[PDB]
Amino acid sequence: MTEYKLVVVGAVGVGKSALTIQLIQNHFVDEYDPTIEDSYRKQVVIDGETCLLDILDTAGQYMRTGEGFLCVFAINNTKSFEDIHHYREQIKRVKDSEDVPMVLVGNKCDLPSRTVDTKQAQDLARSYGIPFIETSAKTRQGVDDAFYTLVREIRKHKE
Amino acid sequence: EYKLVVVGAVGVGKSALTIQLIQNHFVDEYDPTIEDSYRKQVVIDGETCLLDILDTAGYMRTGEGFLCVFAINNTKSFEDIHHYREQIKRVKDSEDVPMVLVGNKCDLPSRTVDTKQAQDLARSYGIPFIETSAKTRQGVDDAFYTLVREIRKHKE
Amino acid sequence: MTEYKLVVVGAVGVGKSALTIQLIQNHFVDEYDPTIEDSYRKQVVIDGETCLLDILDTAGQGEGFLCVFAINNTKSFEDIHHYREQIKRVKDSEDVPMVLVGNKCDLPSRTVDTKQAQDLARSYGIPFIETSAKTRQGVDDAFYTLVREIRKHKE
Amino acid sequence: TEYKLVVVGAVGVGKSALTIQLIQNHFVDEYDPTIEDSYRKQVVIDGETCLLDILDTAGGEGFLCVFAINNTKSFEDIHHYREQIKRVKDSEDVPMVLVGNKCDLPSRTVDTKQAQDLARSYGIPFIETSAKTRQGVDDAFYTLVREIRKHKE
Amino acid sequence: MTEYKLVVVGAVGVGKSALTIQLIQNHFVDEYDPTIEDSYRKQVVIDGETCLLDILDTAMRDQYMRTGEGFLCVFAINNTKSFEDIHHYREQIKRVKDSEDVPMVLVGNKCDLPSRTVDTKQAQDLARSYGIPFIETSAKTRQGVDDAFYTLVREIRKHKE
Amino acid sequence: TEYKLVVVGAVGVGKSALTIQLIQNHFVDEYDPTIEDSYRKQVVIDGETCLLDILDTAGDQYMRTGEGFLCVFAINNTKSFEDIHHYREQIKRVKDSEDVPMVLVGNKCDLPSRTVDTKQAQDLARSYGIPFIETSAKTRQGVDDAFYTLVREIRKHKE
Amino acid sequence: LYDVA
Amino acid sequence: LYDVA
Ligand SMILES: Nc1nc2c(ncn2[C@@H]2O[C@H](COP(=O)(O)OP(=O)(O)O)[C@@H](O)[C@H]2O)c(=O)[nH]1
Ligand SMILES: Nc1nc2c(ncn2[C@@H]2O[C@H](COP(=O)(O)OP(=O)(O)O)[C@@H](O)[C@H]2O)c(=O)[nH]1
Ligand SMILES: Nc1nc2c(ncn2[C@@H]2O[C@H](COP(=O)(O)OP(=O)(O)O)[C@@H](O)[C@H]2O)c(=O)[nH]1
Ligand SMILES: Nc1nc2c(ncn2[C@@H]2O[C@H](COP(=O)(O)OP(=O)(O)O)[C@@H](O)[C@H]2O)c(=O)[nH]1
Ligand SMILES: Nc1nc2c(ncn2[C@@H]2O[C@H](COP(=O)(O)OP(=O)(O)O)[C@@H](O)[C@H]2O)c(=O)[nH]1
Ligand SMILES: Nc1nc2c(ncn2[C@@H]2O[C@H](COP(=O)(O)OP(=O)(O)O)[C@@H](O)[C@H]2O)c(=O)[nH]1
Ligand SMILES: [Mg+2]
Ligand SMILES: [Mg+2]
Ligand SMILES: [Mg+2]
Ligand SMILES: [Mg+2]
Ligand SMILES: [Mg+2]
Ligand SMILES: [Mg+2]
Repeated sequence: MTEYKLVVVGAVGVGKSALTIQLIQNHFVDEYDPTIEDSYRKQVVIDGETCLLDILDTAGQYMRTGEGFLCVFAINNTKSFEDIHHYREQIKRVKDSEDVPMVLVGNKCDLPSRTVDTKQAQDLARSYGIPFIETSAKTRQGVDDAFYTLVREIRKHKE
Repeated sequence: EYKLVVVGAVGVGKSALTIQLIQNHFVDEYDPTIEDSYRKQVVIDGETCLLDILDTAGYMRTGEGFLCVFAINNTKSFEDIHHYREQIKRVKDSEDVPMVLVGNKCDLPSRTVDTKQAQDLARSYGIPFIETSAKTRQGVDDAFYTLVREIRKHKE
Repeated sequence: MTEYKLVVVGAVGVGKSALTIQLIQNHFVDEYDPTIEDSYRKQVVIDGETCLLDILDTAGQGEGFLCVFAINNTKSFEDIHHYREQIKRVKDSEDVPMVLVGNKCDLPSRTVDTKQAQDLARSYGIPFIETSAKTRQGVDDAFYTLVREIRKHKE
Repeated sequence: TEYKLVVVGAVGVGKSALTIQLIQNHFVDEYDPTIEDSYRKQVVIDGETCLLDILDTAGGEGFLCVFAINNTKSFEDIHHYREQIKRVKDSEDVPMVLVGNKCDLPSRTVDTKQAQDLARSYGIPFIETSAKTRQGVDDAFYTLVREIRKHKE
Repeated sequence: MTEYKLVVVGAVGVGKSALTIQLIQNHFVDEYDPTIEDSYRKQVVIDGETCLLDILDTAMRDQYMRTGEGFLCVFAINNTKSFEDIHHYREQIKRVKDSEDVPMVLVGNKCDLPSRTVDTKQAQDLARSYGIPFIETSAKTRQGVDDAFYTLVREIRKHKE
Repeated sequence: TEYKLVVVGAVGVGKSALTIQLIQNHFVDEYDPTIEDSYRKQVVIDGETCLLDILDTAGDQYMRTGEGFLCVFAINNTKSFEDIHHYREQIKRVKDSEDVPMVLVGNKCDLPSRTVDTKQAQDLARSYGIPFIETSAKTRQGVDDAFYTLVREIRKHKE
Repeated sequence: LYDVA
Repeated sequence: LYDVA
């Protein structure tokens, strides 16, 4: 059996669930309650491989066995983008590790209501190496690409 | 003879644009929790027309021209424009409604929302863009005047 | 002011949106929901002129149509006539401007030769380019060449 | 021989973090933004011996109007702060230095451009501090003294 | 350092601020409230030098109209009243400074309009009747906009040495 | 492609100022020599696309996988120049190897207030074959060249 | 620190 | 082995 235990950290109103429930349940969640978090799961033919994404759409207020976290900001925000360090160092603090597999994705890139240029949304991601993508659950853009690229980051870390 | 609406968030200068074009002085502060249906005739653009405006704060059916406005010293407001873009298209159930996105309060040196954002966004509907500041009466009238051109257009 | 209202027709799986959004929003859409369609738009310095492309990325379920097939398909290439005659049927005209383009030519897993992707395009006179939204090949030239076709039909 | 300085700014920028790092020497992990003492310390300021009796306000010779490079609200609150300081002193030339605090963070949006043309829109110096590093922490207050010296002479 | 404290005097409707806010804030002021006047400023790479233009659109005010190191006395080229208020704001400037030799530059603003009556002749013989330079600005164009302010610095520099 | 470098030295030489002028791009007026993060940055190194995950040590996982050490002294010091063996042998002590890629750089050559001539800063470096450069974070002189040249030293050692 | 407003 | 002065 092949599995992965993933987590989805971020602020409220960015799209943490919109990604979890567009990749898994397959439809744009018009709105999902940000004050609940179930440990969603789904099997997908990930990269020439058969893996089981036991995700966790966390909201604070598990995160030890977090194999790959999905630290996510909004491109039509900035408060959510400045919380990266406070969600970054959280993930390092618990795992007490400066090298934990992750991917900072830029969600809701479907809006022309956007401020966070891909520059900031790279130099920061380049400032931990870890990959960057630009999702939008209204479109299913890098939605799956965001989660899939986390798996590789998990595969790497071990070997 | 035009019915205009001024949509926007609190703290952008929604009222400052409606009471400097009409009543002619910088409103030191207007209680946003209120909204009259303000009006004023002006010799608009080689023509004689009546600006029955509306400074909404959350007509919305005969709004011939919506003055969708963000603050260039904000960002939450500039991000809310979709939340306000879709509002106007939602009611009018139309993807083609005359409007003009203006950047209010360009007089302040604490500006972050550059003119680029204040264009490629406005370029993503074609609809014009200007940069007002009721402390100055800059494009204040230009914003309302250019809206009229957009109403005339849509009809013909 | 100068404008053009374009429409992008085709089957699902060719990349109708990948051309609308790589020309306009500038980045390879790794995946776009094939059940949605906005009337996108963008101003560009088209061909020594300042023109506004108010496109439409249709999926079912107009001045110039972007009837498009996939070069690594065959079903999509064989729906042209039905996407063809659809365009003629609505405008009730046999002379409507458009341009048949072959999308996703960046792939080596291809079967639809440039021959077919010409003799067919030569069987309406209308151009033909080969786009691929992963590269931005004829992406713009597909849309740009449509504008000329619109300008023509008028004068 | 001294100087009496003030530190204005919003909540969450690091007003006190500067004010206790340069005086009491350590990154105050978190200082309750609801209190304000009139801190002070003697330092061999710049080829001279002066006493920086400061005051990190939270709601007078040289104010320290401070915004956070990882903020935006605090950055946009500076006129409500740069007029406030002008409003009290009923003067349109009061020595100040706009510094950009907490530049240690990569989660930053306020580019150095903003954090210059704004400072250049009063001439007053600009530095970028981060009380977790003691970068221009002293430089910010040190440079303020230079601004005080000027205005007199 | 290298600073310069400048003042922009003129009538209402010429574009006193339009020159102050096009050179500094870089965009054509469609209309600026003539009832206000701030002490604007800007650093520019003036003339092989690094100088600070703390300007003042007039429409501290003692502190400026007293150390106005160079006054930008400005008329409109599509006017005549403003061009006749020449002798009223230049006697004004030489009254306060109690000096018949104050560095200044008379510019002809808004020369973008075809509706112009004040030929360059008037807009020279007069400027020739104080020696002080003349240029022809238009803020919608950024013509001699900076040229007017830059040439004033030359007049400040000279007056000293 | 990626390298995990280290920067050893004394207090007051410039250890971080090099790490935070090559990476974050500005002269750090003062960086506390009492804190050490594992900084990083991707650059177009030498016709190549490589990741400099550096570490500004100030006396695990790194001080072992230290692929290349930036043993650095100050040209306006003297004790720091004399400290490099306690830093020279330290690096060889852990790695238990007499051949570890390193580059002795001379920092803060911007000062005319200098005593340690280039001779010293060569015959010493010639007593390990490892390259020498002269940096100054107030200028960004050999700042990138010191790090870049270390990469050549890593590439060599393996092959 | 839950709230609705 | 640290302190200040
Ligand atoms: N109803 C509503 N939806 C919003 C609001 N702000 C954002 N959204 C949408 O909610 C969607 C997903 O909600 P989400 O952010 O995942 O919930 P959370 O991540 O737990 O906070 C996003 O795609 C947004 O477009 C709002 O104020 N009201
Ligand atoms: N400087 C300053 N301005 C204030 C203060 N309080 C209110 N204002 C002004 O109040 C206005 C907000 O009201 P207004 O914009 O007219 O209402 P709206 O049209 O509904 O958005 C802003 O333009 C501010 O300039 C204050 O304490 N200081
Ligand atoms: N997640 C996912 N994305 C896909 C798949 N197949 C194609 N895509 C993406 O969808 C894009 C094509 O959009 P397109 O099919 O041309 O739009 P449509 O023809 O109108 O439906 C491609 O560029 C792919 O990136 C798939 O099986 N799974
Ligand atoms: N103890 C603690 N400190 C934090 C936390 N989050 C941020 N900080 C630090 O605490 C500082 C905030 O305090 P400060 O800004 O000086 O208060 P103010 O200047 O009066 O607004 C910031 O510089 C952060 O680096 C936290 O959760 N706990
Ligand atoms: N046609 C027309 N133009 C006007 C009117 N009011 C102002 N203007 C124009 O607005 C500009 C105002 O320039 P401004 O800098 O505000 O004048 P200042 O305050 O004296 O410096 C002038 O160039 C005029 O051409 C008006 O009622 N009609
Ligand atoms: N003016 C002044 N500068 C100092 C002082 N201490 C350190 N510096 C500056 O900071 C640098 C030394 O600290 P630093 O080298 O960054 O610590 P390290 O890199 O961890 O060894 C030198 O380049 C000095 O220019 C001091 O007491 N006064
Ligand atoms: Mg969620
Ligand atoms: Mg209101
Ligand atoms: Mg589609
Ligand atoms: Mg405090
Ligand atoms: Mg004026
Ligand atoms: Mg250090």
